[PDB]
Formats: sequence, C-alpha cells, structure tokens
Amino acid sequence: DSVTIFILVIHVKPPFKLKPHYEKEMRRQLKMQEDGINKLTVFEWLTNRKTFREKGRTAQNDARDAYKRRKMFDYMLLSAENFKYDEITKKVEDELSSLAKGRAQNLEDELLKVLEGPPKIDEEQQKYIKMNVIFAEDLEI
Amino acid sequence: MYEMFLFNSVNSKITQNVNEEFILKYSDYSCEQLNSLWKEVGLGSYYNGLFKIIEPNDLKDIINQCYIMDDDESLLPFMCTAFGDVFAYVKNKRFGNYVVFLNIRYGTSLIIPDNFVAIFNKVIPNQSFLKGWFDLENYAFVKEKIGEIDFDECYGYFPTLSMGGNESIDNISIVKMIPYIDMNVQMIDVFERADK
Repeated sequence: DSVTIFILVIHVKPPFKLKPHYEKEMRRQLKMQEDGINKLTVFEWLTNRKTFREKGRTAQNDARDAYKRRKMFDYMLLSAENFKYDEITKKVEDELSSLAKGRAQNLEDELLKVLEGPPKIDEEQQKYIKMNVIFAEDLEI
Repeated sequence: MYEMFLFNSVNSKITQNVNEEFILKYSDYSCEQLNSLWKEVGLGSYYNGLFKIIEPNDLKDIINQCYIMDDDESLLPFMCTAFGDVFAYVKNKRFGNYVVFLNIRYGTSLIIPDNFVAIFNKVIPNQSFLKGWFDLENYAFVKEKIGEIDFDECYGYFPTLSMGGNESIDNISIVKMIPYIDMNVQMIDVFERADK
C-alpha cells in the first residue's frame, strides 16, 4: 500500500425541511445530490462554488433597470421587426447614460472551516480529498 | 393578446384548459394581463417543452419565502422553463408590480416590467432574449443528449451548480420539477440580481 490518505463528516445546516409521492421524490433527489457531491474532490467542488458565486452582482439599480427595460419594451412593441439583445441593450444604456447565505453557503463555510482547521489543508492537497457530506437522511418533516 | 406568443410556439401540449373558478382562485394575487393570459393559454408545454404554464399553487408556497424586494406583498409563479427556472408575478405597491425571473440554476433574479404582452409576444419568441435574459440557448442541445421531458419533469443538475456541480451535460438528469425547484430554493438563500 504505502500511502497517505486525507479522510474528511459535514451535515447541511439547517437541514432540508418538508411540508405523498412528494417525500419519496425528495429523499430520492437529495440522495442523488448527496452522492454526486461525494464523487467530487474538495478542489473540484470549491472551484465549482467559486464559479457559481460569480453569477449576480439596489433600489437605485432596480430603478435603473426599470427605466432601461421599460424603454426596450416600448421600442419592441412599436416595431414589428425584432431587435437583437446585444444591440438594443447598448442603445438604451447610452440613452440613460445621457441623463445619468443559506444551506449551500453554510456548506461552503463549514467546509472551509475544516480546511483551515489545523492542520491547514493546501490547494494542491484539495485535489486529493473527497467530499464527505450527508444531508439527505436529515430531511426534516 | 397573445396570438404572436401562441403562434411562434410549435409543438404545444395543453394539459388543462383554464376554468374561471381557477382564475378566481388567484384574483387576490393576479392581475388582468395575467388573467387574460390564463384565458388565451391553458396550462401546458409551449415552445417544444421549453416553457410550462403551471398551476401557481404548485409552486406558490415554495417561493413566497423568497426575498426579492422590500415591500413585496405576494409572488405568483405562473411559468417555468425546462431547466426549473421560475417566472413569478410580484405585487409591490412601493416599487410597482413586476415579474421576477428566478434562474434556479444560477440562483439569480431578473426584474422585468409587468408588461405581459411584451414578455410573451416579443421577448419569448426572440432567441436573442432567450439567451440574453433567460440563458436557455442550449435547450435544443440538452434535449438532443438527455431526452425529452414531460410537463412535470425538468433537467436537473446533480449536484446542482449551487452545491458545487459542474454544469456539464454529463450531470443532467430528467427529474420531477416541483421537488427540484423546492430543493434548489432551500439551497440558495437570496436570489441576487442577475448581472445583466
């Protein structure tokens, strides 16, 4: 044999809750998730959570988008020949510029706390630990 | 009002022509543009299964715990994509009513003016927008590889993107929609605004 092995036992906080055929489907689908995660390396999973979090960037922003998207609808209902998303967004954008932490994030934290929890675990090492999460059996009713 | 919506849909599958007691079930949470839509368009699959006009109460309890905006009074899910994403009609007297597109894959929210005519007649039959707003460009591709879904199924990622999944077609599996969306809404706390 002659090998060193890193073996991780994290639960999802809070547990998934539930409110006939439905409870079957959700235990069933949570296990599928639970298994799919444990096939991933710590490194893989964290590269995927970083990839997920870089999606999405306020009353004033929503006010901005309100004005822009309301204008496009105007242009669009008016004409009968369709617009292209890339063109029309930049159009209205320069018109306006002429008057201008739940379960999955807890999992990422619970985990990150382990990886630093002494002994600290390094990025290369992460390519060699398997995820070890259990949550599907914790389905609260 | 939705002729131009219904026509560009090839392969439609109405599963339940809409009542009036159905429409009155949601009078407290609906609006006339959406009530007339339920009148012109029944619950079913549209645009090759991509779009599903759903029973709002199937999802309405799942997503009314979703913080979108201050002073939201009600979220009325009325449509779903073939990936589990949710369209809701949101009543808000401070901001004005509006539609939220919740991307269940990326955990994001898109605020859309509550112009159902514009939404259904000129945004949906526009591939630029299916890609630009809803990220549904690869629907054809996904179906070629995974197979076609029924009305109550969708393409789930296992594990989801929010739980560290890859986003390859290797991880997509046809599964029951409603429990999928439920699962995903329980994973992500806030659906942050979509960089758009």
